[PDB]
Amino acid sequence: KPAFGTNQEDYASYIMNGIIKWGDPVTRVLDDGELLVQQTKNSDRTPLVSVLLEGPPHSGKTALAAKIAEESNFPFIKICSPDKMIGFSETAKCQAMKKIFDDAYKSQLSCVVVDDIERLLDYVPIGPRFSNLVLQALLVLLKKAPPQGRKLLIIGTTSRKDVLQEMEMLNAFSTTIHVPNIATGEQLLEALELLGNFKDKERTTIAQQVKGKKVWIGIKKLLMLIEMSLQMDPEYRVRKFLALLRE
Amino acid sequence: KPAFGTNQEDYASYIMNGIIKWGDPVTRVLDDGELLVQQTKNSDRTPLVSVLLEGPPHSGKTALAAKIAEESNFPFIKICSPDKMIGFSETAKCQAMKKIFDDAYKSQLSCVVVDDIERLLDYVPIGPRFSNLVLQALLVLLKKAPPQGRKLLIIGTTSRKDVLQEMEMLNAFSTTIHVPNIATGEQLLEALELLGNFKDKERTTIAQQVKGKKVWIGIKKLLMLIEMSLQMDPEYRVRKFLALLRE
Amino acid sequence: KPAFGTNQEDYASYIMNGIIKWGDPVTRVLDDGELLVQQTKNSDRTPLVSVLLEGPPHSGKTALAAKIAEESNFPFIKICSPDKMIGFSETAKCQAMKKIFDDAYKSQLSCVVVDDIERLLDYVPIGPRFSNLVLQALLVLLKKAPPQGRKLLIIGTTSRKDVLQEMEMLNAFSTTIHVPNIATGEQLLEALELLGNFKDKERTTIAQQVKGKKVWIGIKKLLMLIEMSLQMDPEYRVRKFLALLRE
Amino acid sequence: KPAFGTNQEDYASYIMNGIIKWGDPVTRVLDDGELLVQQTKNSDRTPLVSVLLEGPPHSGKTALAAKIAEESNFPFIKICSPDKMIGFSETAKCQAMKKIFDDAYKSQLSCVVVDDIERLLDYVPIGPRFSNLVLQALLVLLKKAPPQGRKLLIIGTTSRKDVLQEMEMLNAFSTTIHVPNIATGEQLLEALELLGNFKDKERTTIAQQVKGKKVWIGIKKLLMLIEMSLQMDPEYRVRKFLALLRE
Amino acid sequence: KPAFGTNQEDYASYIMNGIIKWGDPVTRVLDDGELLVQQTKNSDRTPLVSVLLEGPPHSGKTALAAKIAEESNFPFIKICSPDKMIGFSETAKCQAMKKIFDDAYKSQLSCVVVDDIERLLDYVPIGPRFSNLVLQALLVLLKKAPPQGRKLLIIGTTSRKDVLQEMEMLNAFSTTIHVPNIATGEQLLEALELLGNFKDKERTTIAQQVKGKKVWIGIKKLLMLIEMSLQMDPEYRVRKFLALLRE
Amino acid sequence: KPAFGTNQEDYASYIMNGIIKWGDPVTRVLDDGELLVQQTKNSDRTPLVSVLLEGPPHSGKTALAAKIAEESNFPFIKICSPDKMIGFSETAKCQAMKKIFDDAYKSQLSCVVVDDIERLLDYVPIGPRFSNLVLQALLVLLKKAPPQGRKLLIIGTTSRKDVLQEMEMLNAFSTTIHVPNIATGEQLLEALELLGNFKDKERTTIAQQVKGKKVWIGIKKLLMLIEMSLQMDPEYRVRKFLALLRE
Ligand SMILES: Nc1ncnc2c1ncn2[C@@H]1O[C@H](COP(=O)(O)OP(=O)(O)OP(=O)(O)O)[C@@H](O)[C@H]1O
Ligand SMILES: Nc1ncnc2c1ncn2[C@@H]1O[C@H](COP(=O)(O)OP(=O)(O)OP(=O)(O)O)[C@@H](O)[C@H]1O
Ligand SMILES: Nc1ncnc2c1ncn2[C@@H]1O[C@H](COP(=O)(O)OP(=O)(O)OP(=O)(O)O)[C@@H](O)[C@H]1O
Ligand SMILES: Nc1ncnc2c1ncn2[C@@H]1O[C@H](COP(=O)(O)OP(=O)(O)OP(=O)(O)O)[C@@H](O)[C@H]1O
Ligand SMILES: Nc1ncnc2c1ncn2[C@@H]1O[C@H](COP(=O)(O)OP(=O)(O)OP(=O)(O)O)[C@@H](O)[C@H]1O
Ligand SMILES: Nc1ncnc2c1ncn2[C@@H]1O[C@H](COP(=O)(O)OP(=O)(O)OP(=O)(O)O)[C@@H](O)[C@H]1O
Ligand SMILES: [Mg+2]
Ligand SMILES: [Mg+2]
Ligand SMILES: [Mg+2]
Ligand SMILES: [Mg+2]
Ligand SMILES: [Mg+2]
Ligand SMILES: [Mg+2]
Repeated sequence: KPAFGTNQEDYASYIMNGIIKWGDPVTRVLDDGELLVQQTKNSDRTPLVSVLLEGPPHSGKTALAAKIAEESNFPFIKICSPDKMIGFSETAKCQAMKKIFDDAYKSQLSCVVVDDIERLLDYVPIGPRFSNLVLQALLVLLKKAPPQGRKLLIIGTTSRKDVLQEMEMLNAFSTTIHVPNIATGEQLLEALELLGNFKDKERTTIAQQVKGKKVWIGIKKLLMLIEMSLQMDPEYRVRKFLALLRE
Repeated sequence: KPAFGTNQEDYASYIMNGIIKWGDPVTRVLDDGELLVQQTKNSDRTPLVSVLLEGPPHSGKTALAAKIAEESNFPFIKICSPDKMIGFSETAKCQAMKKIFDDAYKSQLSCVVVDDIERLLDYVPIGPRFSNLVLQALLVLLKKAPPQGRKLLIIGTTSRKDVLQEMEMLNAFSTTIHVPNIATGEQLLEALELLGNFKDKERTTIAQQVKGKKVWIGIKKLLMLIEMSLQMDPEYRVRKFLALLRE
Repeated sequence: KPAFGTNQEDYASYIMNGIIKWGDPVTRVLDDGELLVQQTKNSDRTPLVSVLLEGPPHSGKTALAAKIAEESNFPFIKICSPDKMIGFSETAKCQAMKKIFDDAYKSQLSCVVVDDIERLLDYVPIGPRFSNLVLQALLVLLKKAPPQGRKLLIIGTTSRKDVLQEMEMLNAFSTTIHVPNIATGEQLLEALELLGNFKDKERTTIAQQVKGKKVWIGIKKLLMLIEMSLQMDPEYRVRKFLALLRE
Repeated sequence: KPAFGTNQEDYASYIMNGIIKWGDPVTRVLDDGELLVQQTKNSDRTPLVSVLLEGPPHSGKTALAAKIAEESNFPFIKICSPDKMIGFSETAKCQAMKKIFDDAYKSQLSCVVVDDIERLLDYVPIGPRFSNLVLQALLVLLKKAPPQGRKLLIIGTTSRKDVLQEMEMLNAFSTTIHVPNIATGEQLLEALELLGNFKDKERTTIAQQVKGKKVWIGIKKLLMLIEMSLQMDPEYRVRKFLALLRE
Repeated sequence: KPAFGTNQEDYASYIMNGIIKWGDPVTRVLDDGELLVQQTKNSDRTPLVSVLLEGPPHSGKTALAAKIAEESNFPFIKICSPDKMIGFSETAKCQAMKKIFDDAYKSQLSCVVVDDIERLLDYVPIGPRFSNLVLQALLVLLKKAPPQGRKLLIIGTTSRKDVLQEMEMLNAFSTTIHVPNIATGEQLLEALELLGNFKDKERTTIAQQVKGKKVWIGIKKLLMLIEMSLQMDPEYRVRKFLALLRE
Repeated sequence: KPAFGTNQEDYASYIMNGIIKWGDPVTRVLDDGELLVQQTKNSDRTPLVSVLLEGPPHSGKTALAAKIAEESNFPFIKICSPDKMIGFSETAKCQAMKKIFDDAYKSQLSCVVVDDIERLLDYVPIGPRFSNLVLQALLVLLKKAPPQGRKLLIIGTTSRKDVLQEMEMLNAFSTTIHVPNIATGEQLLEALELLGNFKDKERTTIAQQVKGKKVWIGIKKLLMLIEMSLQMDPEYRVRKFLALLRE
């Protein structure tokens, strides 16, 4: 248990492979986040600010949300994660979630990350089915101002903005930030360079196949394809990589 | 615990940014509310009066309901809010809600605000799903006259009048008051002036873009767009504001 | 707790604004009710008699049912009302309802009013949803003869005859009595006169606008429109009344 | 608690207005019932026999089932009625129902009446909804032979043969007996005569209006219409009767 | 409680009217069953063998399954029947069912009959509705090999092969055996002869009406029609029989 | 209970009839599995690797998953199987499943097999119905990295890749490996040879009927058809085999 009104998060587990600048959108996400941190800390009109980072799966939403939170330097920073509520009933999740906000309210400046909203709400498109009790708790928490004078920045992440819109959750968030997949051959080459896994000859081959072209892959997904490619004999790593990227 | 048959609400949390007269509808809402307060206090025929303030999200329904209640000067004034029932089961909400009315009945003149009906009922359009037990309790409470001779003004708020109509709740309310978003450039300029955030040169620029035109934004939403605009460098505040207002 | 096999109801709360003879249907309802009371008390063939008073909302069903019951002069008269089962689970309602009939069976002559069937059954058209356990208990209670020799008149009220028909409840009731809204300008003028709220000049103005015409408003609703009209300056009371009546 | 393996039912409550021979179908129902009683008592091949008496509501199903049971003269005769399970959960009903059969199995010759199957199963056409646990218990009980050598006649009644067919319950019953409403003016006149409520002049008038014609009314329903007619002044009893019969 | 790893079933209750050879399919069912018993006892590759006996209702599935089991002469033979789980919750059924298999696993050679799968699963076509917990337990039990070296023959019965297929249960059974209704006049005459209920003159009459023709009736159903026919006066037994067989 | 951070599985029960090389796909499955084991043990970027083995029912998914796990030689190897959760409620399954991963996290190198996902999730296509609580727990567990520095290979198996895709589970798995049924006469002949059940003359006959042709049968299913064929008289084994294979 941390000091009263404080909390230091373990960003290592949420950003295990860093934050590489593979393209302009990465900088845009971080800059927009810092502006929201600025607004939260300095505003009396809007002491409660919430933002939803959303994009396709594996695009890097969680790590970016954790980075924005980390850069806020707020006394209280906590990440509400589903991997800490495995098997939890609706009530159990609401109590756990409510506890986090209760502790946040004790700090003058706090930031709470509500990560992977779809999992927190136990959503599944078949039906669909989901925990309405948890959804309702979240809709209220997103609009509950901390006690007078104290500020709170809520950062949510999701790969299903569409579902959250149907649930009326978008009306609860102050704004949203799109977290895109790598979309161009250039951005893809930049990522590979910053990650440094292939030799120039290999990157050249890849480049010939992707430069000036369009791709669609999340940074987290790219990490896996690379690692799978590296298990091949040196002479087949590139072939494997392009094949995986292809299908 | 307050004195028997009494209760003083903390209006500061429900009206954190005041009540500015950005347009005629604001005065209309307050005046209609005072007439209902008058009817409640003076009538023997209709000792129970209920009104639903409804309009688009962020239009200022809660603050206006809290203001009408505050201006009643009734001995007992209580706001039934969902942010005090987070994670609550249907039964728990009904008991909490029933307690409030029970205490209200102890006063000769009382006013109860049932705020954000959609959240109180755990409503979600997917399904849809909602707490019928809570809906039923509310339908009965809306028609239950306080013990003989005592008066009660019930003020509800909602951003989903359509849903409440389907639930037959409109037949329970005595009347309804529409709470509109700011709808004209003039009303928008008036709001900015009363809030005093931009310089004349800036308001002039904005005016050139909105005067004699139509807009659609809730006062609560406007506060957020302004505050977000203020984080920009002086030379780009207006550009940001119009862009946000645009999309 | 009342004397064994007895119960005196508090008709004041169910008939707070009397029973005015605004039109022939009021007399028809009371007369049909007295005939059913007569049949119940005098018949050996049909010792159990049930009747459903139904009509549009606010038409005066409850007060009329309470009046019919009151005029029976039976030793045991009890009104089963939803405002005494707020927040109740299905089981809780069935037990409460079953208790009332159990006590009624102890009297030689009893009358039980099952008021606002839709609320007792927790009905909502979305779904729809309702308490089947309560519906089933009611279907059985409506056909359960008191112990040999004893009589029971069951009077139900509802604003949703259509729903009850779908639920097969109409096959349970012995007969039904329609409780209509005020339907003609004449009946409307008669009501205003018997209630005595407007001056002759005013009633004359209203008459010019409604006499020889058709209207559709429940007596309970009319009381509210009048009371709202009375909050206006003398010179605008009539204008307000007709406007409210209009929309 | 009755003697081991025995049970005497109170037929008075299930046949409060006797069994009048208003038409051939009444005799047909009783005769078919006695044949099934005969088969049950004398057969080694089919020691378990079940029959469903079904027809429109109010046609006299329960009283006829109770009469067939009474005429069996079996040591154990028990009527499983829903008015003894008001408010019961599915489990509670199954236990109560299972208890009855358990006691029946203790007798060499037993007869169990499962009355008003729709109510026992908590059926409602909206949905529809019903207690599947109770349905399943009944489907199994209908096919469970008493312990070797002992006989059991199960008599069910229902006004919804169609619903029971959908539930596959008809495959469980050995056979079914139709219990029709009074269908001809002759049968109607015979009923009135056997009940002796109108004077010859009156029956003559009625006859002129119904003889050689077709009608459709259950004996239980007829009893109520007559009794309602008898509340009128002598000169209007017939008019009332035909009017009620008409609509 | 029987000896460890053993269990002797009471086949009398499951085969109360024997196993008559009314036609070739009866022999086919028994022969196929003995081959499966042979495979189970002798195979190391498939120590777990399951078979579903299925056909129309009343065709004799249970008695035939009980006969196949009886003829296996296995040390452990147990019939899992729904008439021993009346009113049972899903969990209760799974525990009871799991207990049986647990005991079977203790024997070197065991046979478990899972009778009337539709009832075990609380199936009803309206909805439909059924116990998924029980279905899941059965799907797993059908594929769980007894502890190494021990054998188990599972025999299921059902009148709804179609439903079980939709539930994916057919992929769980090793094979299926069809249990048909009596289908020809010849088979029908053979049954009557083996049961010996009618006189030659009578069988001759029946023969004239059914020989060289097609019929469709389950042996269990035939037993009931015969027994019902025998309640008639000698001169009308045949007439009754053909009438019943007709409709 | 095994040593801290360790666990040795009993592969005998999951691979009771070995792993025969009936065709190239068998080698492909094992080779792809070893590459994933290699990646898991050697990578710092992707310390958590998950793979779904999927294909038609009876194709050999479980045994192959168990073989891949066995060949990893990891200190901790555990198979999460539904036959150890029979009758389990959603919560019970989640706790049991969560326990396994918790123990796995204690090892530097672990492999967890989540076998037969459809059964673990209590899936049934009618509805459909399934345990969402279990699905949600699995979606989170599939993405939860073991504590820093430790590796985990998760291997799932399913016969319903389509259902898992709808449930969004495919986005959770790192990759998938298809486990096909035997598809050619050649592969079928190879299987029979490796299993050694028929004589050359017999295999020759079969070959004449299947060589250069296409078939579709899972290895587990083939084992059963063979064993059933072996119960026939020597002269009819082949006839039986082809007949079974045919339909
Ligand atoms: N610019 C970047 N933005 C985000 N993540 C990055 C970046 N550069 C490297 N990474 C690494 O990529 C991974 C991103 O995975 P993360 O779990 O954040 O994705 P996600 O979109 O939240 O996934 P999911 O859709 O599964 O929720 C982390 O290992 C992170 O350190
Ligand atoms: N004229 C006004 N009417 C209402 N609110 C006003 C007005 N002028 C300023 N405000 C401020 O705007 C905010 C209105 O937000 P409020 O929560 O009342 O809106 P709402 O419509 O109830 O929101 P929601 O749709 O989220 O329920 C408060 O901060 C309030 O003080
Ligand atoms: N003739 C009348 N019949 C009925 N009520 C009357 C009559 N004259 C005056 N009233 C008054 O009108 C009101 C009728 O309201 P009541 O609650 O009975 O209506 P309702 O139709 O039962 O309402 P709801 O639809 O809300 O259930 C009572 O205050 C009653 O005293
Ligand atoms: N021939 C008859 N058959 C049946 N009931 C008769 C007959 N003659 C008179 N009665 C009387 O009519 C009434 C029949 O009502 P009963 O409750 O048996 O009908 P039901 O069809 O079971 O009703 P429900 O549809 O409500 O279940 C009883 O009072 C019974 O004594
Ligand atoms: N050849 C036969 N096969 C099966 N049952 C026979 C045969 N000959 C006589 N019988 C008798 O017929 C009856 C068959 O009924 P059983 O309960 O087995 O049928 P079922 O198809 O299982 O019924 P249900 O569809 O109700 O489950 C038993 O009394 C049995 O002894
Ligand atoms: N090459 C092989 N691959 C897989 N199983 C094999 C192979 N050769 C022989 N077998 C044997 O075939 C059986 C395969 O059955 P298994 O339970 O693994 O199949 P499955 O596809 O998982 O079944 P289900 O669809 O029922 O889940 C085992 O007995 C296994 O030892
Ligand atoms: Mg994420
Ligand atoms: Mg509000
Ligand atoms: Mg009423
Ligand atoms: Mg009946
Ligand atoms: Mg059977
Ligand atoms: Mg498997």
